[PDB]
Amino acid sequence: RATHRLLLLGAGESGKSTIVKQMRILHVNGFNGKATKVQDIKNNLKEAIETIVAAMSNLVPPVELANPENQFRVDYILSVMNVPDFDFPPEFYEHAKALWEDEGVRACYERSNEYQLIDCAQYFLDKIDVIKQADYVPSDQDLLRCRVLTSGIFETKFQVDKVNFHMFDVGGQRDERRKWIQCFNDVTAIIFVVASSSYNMVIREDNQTNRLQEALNLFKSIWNNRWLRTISVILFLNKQDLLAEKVLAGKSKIEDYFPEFARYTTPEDATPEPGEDPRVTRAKYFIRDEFLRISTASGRHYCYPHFTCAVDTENIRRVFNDCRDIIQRMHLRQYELL
Amino acid sequence: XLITFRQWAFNLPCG
Ligand SMILES: Nc1nc2c(ncn2[C@@H]2O[C@H](COP(=O)(O)OP(=O)(O)O)[C@@H](O)[C@H]2O)c(=O)[nH]1
Ligand SMILES: [Cl-]
Repeated sequence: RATHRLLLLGAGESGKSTIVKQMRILHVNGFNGKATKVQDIKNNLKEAIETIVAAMSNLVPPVELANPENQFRVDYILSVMNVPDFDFPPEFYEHAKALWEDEGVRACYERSNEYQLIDCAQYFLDKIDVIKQADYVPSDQDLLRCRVLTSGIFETKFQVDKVNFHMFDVGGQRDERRKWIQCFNDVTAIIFVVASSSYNMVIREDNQTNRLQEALNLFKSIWNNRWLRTISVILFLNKQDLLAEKVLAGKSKIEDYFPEFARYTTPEDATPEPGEDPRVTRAKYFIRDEFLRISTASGRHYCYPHFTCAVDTENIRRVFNDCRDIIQRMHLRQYELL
Repeated sequence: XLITFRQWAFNLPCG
């Protein structure tokens, strides 16, 4: 029984832990046996509404409540923002929902790329009344949307067609500088995950570096590290659903953040899905080609790009089936010449 | 002290 160690890399919030959770759904017991719980969904709900409310005053220009009657709801939300051991009483759900229906709050949500907001904000805020029920058991999709910070390595071990896989994410791990290279030991392939839709956002670590440029810089560092030169990279251009939504909305144009997009044309090898808007096709291949330029500019490793939606179990099932074929057939490239 | 992956990847000071 061959075992393949698969190392998930990528910037924070690109989708690495979601891929692990998807592997567990597909090939282990899902969220059934430190898994994401109801409480994490309530915490995300609270973090979303309190982040949006607090951001209203700080934007330039600032955003006001559309309904000044909701001011006491704002006072409540900000007052419990950092409360340890929040009990989520019924008035919290009342104020959160009523604030989510305030046009000023939504206008602030629409400008979320100007601050730091978790991805699942609208998804959870739109089902406040479902979540607050005492009988509420979260669906797998609820648990996939729930952003939970990993402490330590986040991993899954599973067997498919008599082939063992060990997929692990080191996003929540820290190590001594000279020992970090050891995390790549005996790795069959790196799975590099990119939040394609985050081209208009900046990273939390400094609130200045553009998120996509951060992903390109990370990918460049891995790709050109001579001690990793024999490890092939499977590239997950993730959050395709959020990329399509953002492009079709025209609020943040890609060329406003990556000016060469204005001169980019969709390649002729492109396989746009039927019905895909041409702007979305050009965007997603541009982002792909931003990484492919790095991997072509400089060994015994290749890059295999994939368009993915990490919260879509069926999408990841398909993509991972392609990866297993890529993974089980990577050894064949060792026998090729030139 | 201990550094993150990006501190390693970009040779940033631990801080
Ligand atoms: N709409 C959408 N949301 C995603 C996708 N992938 C991740 N999300 C979310 O993005 C958030 C952060 O993803 P996570 O796996 O925790 O990022 P990590 O820091 O790289 O592990 C989670 O709320 C995930 O549900 C995607 O493909 N589409
Ligand atoms: Cl990213």
